[PDB]
Amino acid sequence: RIEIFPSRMAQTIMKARLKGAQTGRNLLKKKSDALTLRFRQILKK
Amino acid sequence: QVWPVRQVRPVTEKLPANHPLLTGQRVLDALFPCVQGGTTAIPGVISQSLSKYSNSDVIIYVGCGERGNEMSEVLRDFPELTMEVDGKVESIMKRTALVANTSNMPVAAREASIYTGITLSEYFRDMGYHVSMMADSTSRWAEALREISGRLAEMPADSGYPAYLGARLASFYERAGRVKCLGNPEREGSVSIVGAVSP
Amino acid sequence: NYLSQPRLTYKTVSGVNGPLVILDHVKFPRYAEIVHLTLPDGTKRSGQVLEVSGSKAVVQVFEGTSGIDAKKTSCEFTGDILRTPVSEDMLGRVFNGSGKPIDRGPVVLAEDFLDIMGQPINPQCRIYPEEMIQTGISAIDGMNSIARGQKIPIFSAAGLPHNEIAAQICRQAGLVENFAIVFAAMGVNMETARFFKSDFEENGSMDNVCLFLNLANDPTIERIITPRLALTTAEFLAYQCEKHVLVILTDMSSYAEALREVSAAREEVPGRRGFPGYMYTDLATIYERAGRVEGRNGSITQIPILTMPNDDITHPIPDLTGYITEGQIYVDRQLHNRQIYPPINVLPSLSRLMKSAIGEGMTRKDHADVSNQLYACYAIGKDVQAMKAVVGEEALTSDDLLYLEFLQKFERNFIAQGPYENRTVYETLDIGWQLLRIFPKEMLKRIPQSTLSEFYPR
Amino acid sequence: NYLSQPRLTYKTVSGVNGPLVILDHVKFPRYAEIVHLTLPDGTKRSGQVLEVSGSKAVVQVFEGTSGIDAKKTSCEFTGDILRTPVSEDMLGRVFNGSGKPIDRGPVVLAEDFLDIMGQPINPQCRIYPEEMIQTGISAIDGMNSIARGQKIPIFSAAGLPHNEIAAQICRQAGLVKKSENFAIVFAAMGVNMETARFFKSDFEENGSMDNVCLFLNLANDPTIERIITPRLALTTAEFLAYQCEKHVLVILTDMSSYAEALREVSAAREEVPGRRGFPGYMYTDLATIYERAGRVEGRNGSITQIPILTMPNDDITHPIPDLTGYITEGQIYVDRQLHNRQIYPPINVLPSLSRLMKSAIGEGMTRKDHADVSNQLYACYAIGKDVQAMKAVVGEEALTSDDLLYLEFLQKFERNFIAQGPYENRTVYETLDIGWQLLRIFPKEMLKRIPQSTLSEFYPR
Amino acid sequence: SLQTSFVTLDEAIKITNRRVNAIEHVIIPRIERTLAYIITELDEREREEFYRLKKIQEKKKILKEKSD
Repeated sequence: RIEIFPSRMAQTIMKARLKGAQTGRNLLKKKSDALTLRFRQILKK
Repeated sequence: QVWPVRQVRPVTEKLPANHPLLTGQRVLDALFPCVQGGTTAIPGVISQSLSKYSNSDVIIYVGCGERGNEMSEVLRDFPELTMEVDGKVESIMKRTALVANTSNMPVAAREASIYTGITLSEYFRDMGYHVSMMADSTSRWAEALREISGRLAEMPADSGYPAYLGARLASFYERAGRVKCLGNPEREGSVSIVGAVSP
Repeated sequence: NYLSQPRLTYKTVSGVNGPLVILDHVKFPRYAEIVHLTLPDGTKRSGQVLEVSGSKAVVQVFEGTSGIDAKKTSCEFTGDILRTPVSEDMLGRVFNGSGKPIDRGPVVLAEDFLDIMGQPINPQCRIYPEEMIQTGISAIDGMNSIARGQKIPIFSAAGLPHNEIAAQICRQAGLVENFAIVFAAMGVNMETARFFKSDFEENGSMDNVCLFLNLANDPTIERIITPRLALTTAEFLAYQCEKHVLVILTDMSSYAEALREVSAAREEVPGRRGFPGYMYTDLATIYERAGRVEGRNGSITQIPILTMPNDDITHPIPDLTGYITEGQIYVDRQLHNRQIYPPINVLPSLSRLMKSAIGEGMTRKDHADVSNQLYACYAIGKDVQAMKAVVGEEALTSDDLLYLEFLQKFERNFIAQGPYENRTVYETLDIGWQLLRIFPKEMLKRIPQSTLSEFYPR
Repeated sequence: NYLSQPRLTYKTVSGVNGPLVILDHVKFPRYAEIVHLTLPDGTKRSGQVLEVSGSKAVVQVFEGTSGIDAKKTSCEFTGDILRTPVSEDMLGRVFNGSGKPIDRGPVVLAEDFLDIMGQPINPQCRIYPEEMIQTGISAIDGMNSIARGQKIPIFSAAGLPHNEIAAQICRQAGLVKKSENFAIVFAAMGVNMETARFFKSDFEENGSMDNVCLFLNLANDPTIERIITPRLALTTAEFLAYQCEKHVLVILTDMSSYAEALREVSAAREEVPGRRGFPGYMYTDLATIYERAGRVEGRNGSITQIPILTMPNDDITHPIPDLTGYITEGQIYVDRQLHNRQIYPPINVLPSLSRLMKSAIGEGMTRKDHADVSNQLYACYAIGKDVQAMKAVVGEEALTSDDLLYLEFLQKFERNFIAQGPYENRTVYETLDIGWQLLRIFPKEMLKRIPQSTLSEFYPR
Repeated sequence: SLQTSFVTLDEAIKITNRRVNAIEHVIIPRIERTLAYIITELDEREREEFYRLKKIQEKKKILKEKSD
């Protein structure tokens, strides 16, 4: 599934949209890990 | 006097540029300042602030391939654009020369309007004045080089431009700078160049 | 003045390939010289010299090389360049691409013979367009308004109603004075031709419509002289018989495809995507034949429709028409799939002469600020609608439910108007304030308080 | 090997098209011959012969083709290819891109005449690089240290200070004190008038011009002289190194403006442009000026290169930094992230790498804790950048006492170690001593990359 | 106080572990195969320019073989 037309500036737009989602996991993996860390010690309490 | 446009005006000594060119806009004067004798590139009527002030003595404006009804507004408001000097309301056409070139005009004359407006700017440089050149849309100048090189059957660089495009822009931007002028009365002039590219 | 020497007729055709006919042993051939081809079957075609080199002349026939011989085909040389018979009786007629009559009337009786390349106007004696043309469409008049003498294209695609909004602003000329329309149609279908030819007589407006229509079955080399015949009569009815002409050059992407076929037949060095390197200059000679001059009270306004391929505004035809013309009108497909007429994405649309054609004496006072705010509210709302599908519907802000409620009201009340609504510009701003009143104050940042206090409490 | 035949002068110009001048009736023309044009109004120009064919020889004029007639101009064929007057007294002189002096001095007395194309070094005669070149920058000397013969670029962008840290590592480059025959050949290609004036007035106003051989080439200079500029600079650097036996550093700044001149003359010879407009032989042409490096077996000299280039649009897949990373041996990133943060020099050490830094540092070379304090400062930098992303989505309170120590390391690493200032010459010992003042804010047993055999000597202070 | 924070935590974990897996599996594999389509389509615009320039350099050689 593709989106737009190849124009050599769509390559650097989509490399930035890839850069937004590559750091969208690593910012939300630790948020889901901070929630899981409290979830595993509340269950101990 | 008669001077060829593609030949650089001689001079005694090139000097380092150490005085700022106050555009008046707050982001362009504080964060990313220009100096008189320095070259600038924007992706750009606007820029009235370069005319009314910025402590430059003469202004030379080159419209390289500018539009039809936008060229006719530059030469419409410039006679009735006034400024202050010592409390006198003085018009800015006393110190402004325009090189008007629409894209209806031939493509061979579009590449010669840049070399004309820098030779008049190097002429008033030699009097001790501080020239500020605004070359409007040099992407249309680089479009005139693509068309002429295609008509002579030349090999292009990437995106169809001729391979000497980097050496044509360098032969115009490196004509700007604060200098010690030729001649006996020991004066000093400067040329500032603000050229526009694809927005 | 006039030339009295007899015309040299050459039976020396030495090559035919595609649109081109190459002659030889020609005695002092001109450049851009019109050549009359005489086929051995008896039919007559016209031509135009593209290149001379010594005694060799390369002509381009307008009707095609289908059947052109090399032994029996004679080519007489008209000793001048292509000049058009023009008059004031052409208003109300139908011509083809070469200027011959189609409506079964007679040929034109000339008042003057005008060169199709036009004479160049001195840029010092060119006055600035400031009288605003009311088009009736809120997406034009409220956001991207058009002055009198402004070149402004309509960027469209294949399957979008660009012909519908071409005829809508052709019968709703406004100016708040009987615009004499000159119409050039290149590469249109018969369905597109009968749409325009019936619209001008249903309104009774074909007293002053000059149609230059070149259909798809017509040869492609007539498309190269079709806008130059349409403009050389438009600048006759604007600078001599001082009317206010409106020139509609529909399908300008079928002009550049005719320009490529000739440029690929001469095997010239191609520019981007096969188009010639001189396509920036060849387009600019038929776009900047517009505007208004200072000695005469006539004007000429160009609205060229062009269909960009594959919804690409970086294609070489709509990329070069943005550098010559004065702001585009973008017809969007994704608004057409939601059944909104006219489907006009105002976010890439632009009018570079709207800053001086609106104001206090031209329109009423709040025009420069409600158009300044409806753009910025639409752009943020188009950005918060992209994150609405990704991360959540109600998420992270409750005032983003005001932006999405603006996007429903903007597309359905402001720009959607139907094919016969003639909204005046004062009726346009009153709808524009009703979409800004669902926003509170202190969020309308681009409107100063000297105009925000008069029109927000209404 | 002298030649004594008199030179011929042809007035037989038979065609001018662009920067090329086509001659005719030439008697046995050489390929890369240097000719001397004489204009009808007396002005002199030079030029290389570009292509010969029988009696026709096509020269291309250096300074341009304007004014060249076909009847009154005269071209004089000097019967040999372009040579270089080399000496050891070209140490402290400023030359332009074609070899003429700029700093109001005389011509060089030419103790040898060498070819600019050179010859490739024998792979059996080259030897592995061992010791270190001190650049004075802690982000380069401490964590990405360069060997004596290593080829290591500086990947920068347009607007980032790659000209300001090129002039820094030229003023303060030395070997290591270790308590000696050092020279620098600086080649500038395609610089401005303001950058060329900055390079001339920074080396002569700092005492460094006893060992600097400076080659300017402005952007208003001929674009054919940008090609012979790194060939002049590496011919003399092969005369100082392993012919006069001194360790030479070659700084080839703007290697993206060299290959824009290589693309320009490739279209003058009517060649079809290859990948992204650049010619197809650009991997061979770039490697003919990078592989003039390294040490040799029987001579004490050495030559190491820092070819500084600007990748466009911060792209590594561009052919200029991709065909450079294939032949050079590790990169140094100047990045826009630290430059807007006002950190000088803006060198991020997380993607930077020196492939031969395991050879350069050591006990006999600098001192024996360099291998561990570089690995520990790099490991604590990746964690301190990782937990700085935790400070915004979790909170300053909920993070532990360990992650609050990495955040205080981060604000001191990028301000005391990397942030240096343009006139602070730190030695390799002053770099490691700052490297321990940032590791001492952690307790040990967090310093897991440092062995206890070296943790006991340098930690307590 | 630990029961009402427990059952509201795994309500906010399933809305986060789905949003992480919506990026790793739907959004990023749509972008990284969009970027794979730009490079294969920009290689074909270079060969079409390569074929048009080599066609002209074959035609310019033939015209220079006539004028000898």
